[PDB]
Amino acid sequence: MLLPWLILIPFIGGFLCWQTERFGVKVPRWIALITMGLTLALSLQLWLQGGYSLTQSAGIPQWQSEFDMPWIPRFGISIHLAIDGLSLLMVVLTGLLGVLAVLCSWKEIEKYQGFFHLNLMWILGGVIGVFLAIDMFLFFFFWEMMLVPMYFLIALWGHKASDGKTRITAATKFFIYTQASGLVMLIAILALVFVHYNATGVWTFNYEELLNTPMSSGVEYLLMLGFFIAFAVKMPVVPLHGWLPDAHSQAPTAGSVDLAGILLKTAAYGLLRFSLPLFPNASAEFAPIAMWLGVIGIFYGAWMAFAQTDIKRLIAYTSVSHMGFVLIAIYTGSQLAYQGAVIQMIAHGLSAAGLFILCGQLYERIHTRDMRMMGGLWSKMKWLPALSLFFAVATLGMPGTGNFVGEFMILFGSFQVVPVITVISTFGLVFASVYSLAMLHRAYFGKAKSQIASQELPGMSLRELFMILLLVVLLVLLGFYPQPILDTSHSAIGNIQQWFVNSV
Amino acid sequence: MNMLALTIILPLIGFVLLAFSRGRWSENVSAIVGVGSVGLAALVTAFIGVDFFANGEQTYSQPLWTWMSVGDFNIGFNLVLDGLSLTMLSVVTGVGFLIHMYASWYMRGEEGYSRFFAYTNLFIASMVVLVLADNLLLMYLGWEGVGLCSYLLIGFYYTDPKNGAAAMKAFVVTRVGDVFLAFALFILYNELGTLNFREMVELAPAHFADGNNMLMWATLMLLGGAVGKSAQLPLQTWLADAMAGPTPVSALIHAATMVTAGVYLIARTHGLFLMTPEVLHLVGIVGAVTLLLAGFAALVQTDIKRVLAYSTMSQIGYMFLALGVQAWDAAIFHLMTHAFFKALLFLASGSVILACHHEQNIFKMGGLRKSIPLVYLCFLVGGAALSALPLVTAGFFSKDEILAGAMANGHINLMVAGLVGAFMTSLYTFRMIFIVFHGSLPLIVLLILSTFVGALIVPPLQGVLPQTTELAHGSMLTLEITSGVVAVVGILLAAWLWLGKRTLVTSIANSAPGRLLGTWWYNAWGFDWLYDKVFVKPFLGIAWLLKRDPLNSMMNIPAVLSRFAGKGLLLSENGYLRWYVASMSIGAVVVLALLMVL
Ligand SMILES: CCCCCCCCCCCCCCCCCC(=O)OC[C@H](COP(=O)(O)OCCN)OC(=O)CCCCCCCCCCCCCCCCC
Ligand SMILES: CCCCCCCCCCCCCCCCCC(=O)OC[C@H](COP(=O)(O)OCCN)OC(=O)CCCCCCCCCCCCCCCCC
Repeated sequence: MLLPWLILIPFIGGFLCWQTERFGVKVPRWIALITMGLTLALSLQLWLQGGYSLTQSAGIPQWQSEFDMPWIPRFGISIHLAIDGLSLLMVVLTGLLGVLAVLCSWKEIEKYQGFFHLNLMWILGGVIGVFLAIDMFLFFFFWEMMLVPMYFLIALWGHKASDGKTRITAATKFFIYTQASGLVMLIAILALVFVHYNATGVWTFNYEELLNTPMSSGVEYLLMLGFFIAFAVKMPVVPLHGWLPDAHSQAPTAGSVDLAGILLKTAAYGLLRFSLPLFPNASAEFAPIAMWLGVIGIFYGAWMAFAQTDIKRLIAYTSVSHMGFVLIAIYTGSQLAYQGAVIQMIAHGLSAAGLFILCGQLYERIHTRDMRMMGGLWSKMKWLPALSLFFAVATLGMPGTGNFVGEFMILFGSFQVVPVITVISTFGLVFASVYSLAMLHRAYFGKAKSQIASQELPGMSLRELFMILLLVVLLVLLGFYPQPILDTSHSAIGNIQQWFVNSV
Repeated sequence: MNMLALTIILPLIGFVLLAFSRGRWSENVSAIVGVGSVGLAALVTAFIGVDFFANGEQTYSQPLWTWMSVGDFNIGFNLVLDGLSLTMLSVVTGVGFLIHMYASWYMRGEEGYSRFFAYTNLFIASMVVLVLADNLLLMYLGWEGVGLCSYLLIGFYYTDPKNGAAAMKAFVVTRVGDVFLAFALFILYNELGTLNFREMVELAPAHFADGNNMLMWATLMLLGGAVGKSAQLPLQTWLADAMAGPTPVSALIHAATMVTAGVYLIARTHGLFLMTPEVLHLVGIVGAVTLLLAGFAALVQTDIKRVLAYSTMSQIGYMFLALGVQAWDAAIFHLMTHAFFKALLFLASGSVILACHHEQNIFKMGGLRKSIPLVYLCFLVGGAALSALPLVTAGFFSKDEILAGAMANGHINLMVAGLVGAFMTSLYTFRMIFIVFHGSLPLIVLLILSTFVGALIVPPLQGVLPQTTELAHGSMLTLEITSGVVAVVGILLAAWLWLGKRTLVTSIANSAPGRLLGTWWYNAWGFDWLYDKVFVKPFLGIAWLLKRDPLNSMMNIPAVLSRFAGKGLLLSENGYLRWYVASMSIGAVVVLALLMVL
């Protein structure tokens, strides 16, 4: 009953951000902050009232909250939202990253800031809708709906240093990748709906009805392949990853579009929620290919991140490697590795948010993202290189940060299932330490390699310092006390794992 | 006793305060915060030791919270204190406190003074976590913290890029070690369902009764992690290159924190290694080979610091040799005494560097015994303890316990390698002493602690580690006099070769086999070269191969095919009406023929 408002408050807030722009040019940021704080507070209230710690695994479906409303009754399509532990964690993460995105673009006093804030809130509402929708058509609708404001933000509000054509090209590549993969997923959804309609005789796009769908081996594999192609584009899984570094490099320079658009892992959630329960046998036969795609993603992303001369491109390829770890975790059928995947999703969101916000502030300071021009910046800045050192320390899987908890619980469960893939992935963790040290030494240590880095740079403001230190505190608390997060998602992960291993 | 968590909390508070101070405080306040944080850690350790001895040396467990809990995967944030943990905690806190006040005197007038003390406080906290953990995952947290603090402190002078390269090499090699340790953790949890040291020791013989293969794999991976942290074969290349940091960080790394974690890890999981005797013998062999190679490498170094680094590698090899011959008390005793005299030697070498206007080549030095007598005395007694001079140094008693433990267990070749290494360590230590020096409260405390007074301290390892098999009295006395004779003979050979005019040394160093062997041992037997052309160069080659993102281009192929096909199809739209009529006729022919054939 609060889930429709969880989606609607961002949309109404974006509309009010556009409308209240005429009242003043400093008004839309306040409106976006109020509605993002309201969405975060509603998700936190759902967390407090859900009682997820004392929830046992009763089998799929098991929702802590559920809303249903008829939308297109001809096809049996409904606005069907449902929240449980995993979805709740993703929604709270989306709200926190949305508040961070609003605070990140606070100093934008441009003439059309209301449209920027409307696009931001529409992206955030679409992401929350992806995390909440259990009607398959509604899930696909939110999935493809959140890409239009993403496209326009990248194309029109993006990186000022690049020319217009490069931003248009990056936005077009991102849109083509995501929407073509989404259309393949829509083909799979439609074919599953028609298989169920031939088996029973009724139209349904409901997740719970489509779970009990008898399919032949081979049809189920093809539906699984369509779902996985969509999720692999948005994860990213190699080779469907090329859109991501150009989308990050041409995103708006503050970083809010990286936080709102990319750093929320809807594809790993979709693999856990849909690909594994709807097609458990096909996922069981796809597990070796998906595991080796994850291994290649880890190592390819590490090598790409090391070879970047752009710091934002480096952070994008770090995201590719970490999602390779999560992809290995998802296809393993182990509760421990699934819980590690949840922790890794949250921790990667927090650490990549910190890295991208710090990179945006650094670009504001020195007006270049090329690491061949910045050097020895530890002596020039007051706070930024130390916090960047902390976040690069987190991204290599440092104990005391949640990244270590996620990565190592993934590796423990995966070794219990697949040992060879696990040992190769731990050597991938060595590769992660390599690229993090390389970024740190090329940026902030050594001697100045140009003239802009040779002079004193202004200190970080109280708002930037506050949001970065909040991310630091959250990552440290996740590293040292991950038990509330593990208890929140324990029942949902248990249901998904039991469904996956009881049907194979 | 219940203040066991204060030994972690106080260095953590010191690091947090000194990091967030950002150099705004004065050097007196920063020195007070850092040195006093480690000093209160040492005082709490002294009270903990008094309470531990006051109730019969009972093992005390202090759990704080549960770190992770997923099903059967239960990892606790607990601390445990027994005799081995008390020994390691006492040496870490006390020697770190002495090094901290020496660094407070030493690092005056330097940028990052508070940053230096924040990083050393975090180093102390990480090592206390490492030595005070009852399960392997919390010990892994302390392991990684110690490695990260080592990386931060080695490249402390971040302006010079070579210090940063040394720090990166140290972190990468030790991270390969941590990957081996992670493999050990994965195997041990998959087989036994627990990572608590006592619990795996209890449950291992029942579980591995039918088959004992994964226990050998787990102990081999534990040994790999240990040799990564302790700079042994084959992960020893980082130590000499990465001792390019400031002097107190080298004293902390080589004496208290970094290199003793592998020894503590093998000693802590001694039951699992006892169940796999071949891996324990491999631990001994790795220690013997490492000590021999390190002694030969230290014999030809041209800097005081690199001589001390390869000496640290040799002494850790002695500790690994003691662990491999089931001489655990000897290994921990040598750990403690080596912490004492190696901290003293590194602090004295730092005073040498400060007084010698930043000079490090030993041949450009000479006759420094008259410029400063106290530093020469510190170097003399630290070298005597390093060379195991009989009856006046603690290192003699420690190395003699190691050799007696190797003798009593039927190990002949390891004892022979230990005696050869003892001769070699007298040789290289007093080669450095005679080249450099011929031709104050921390220093005082380490001065007395490096003599037999340090050997008067007995670590309370009864009931933690198994008792070593006792040697016969005549055999023990013959081993004693043989070790003393070997050390004195090495002393006299170094005096004959380097004190006067080096005619025989220069004649055999300039020969072609002499030059070949000198340039081989100077580069530490070419392991840096081998790892550069086996791991570094293909990594950089693959990076330069992949910097174009070939998979992105492979997925951009369909867009290029789309442009090509569209431009080809646009040629048909030439604008000519008769061609449009002809194309309608062509399509009619095609449609009609297709309908006729089907
Ligand atoms: C896992 C693989 C198997 C499953 C694949 C499932 C399909 C969906 C998921 C993968 C999507 C891959 C999309 C590849 C193209 C992505 C878009 C792109 O690269 O656009 C480049 C370019 C825009 O750049 P711009 O600078 O504007 O152009 C220069 C001026 N004309 O664009 C252009 O200039 C024109 C672009 C036109 C549209 C691109 C062609 C798409 C054709 C359908 C491909 C379907 C997949 C084929 C098999 C996989 C690839 C081998
Ligand atoms: C179980 C016990 C522990 C066992 C071992 C654990 C090991 C893992 C520890 C992980 C934590 C991060 C470690 C690395 C921190 C690197 C950053 C740092 O310390 O930078 C130093 C810098 C001060 O240097 P200075 O040169 O004076 O600065 C002036 C101009 N920059 O500092 C600054 O400029 C300001 C501070 C920057 C950020 C400092 C680190 C923040 C994270 C730790 C504290 C988090 C807050 C505490 C509460 C958490 C929630 C309860």
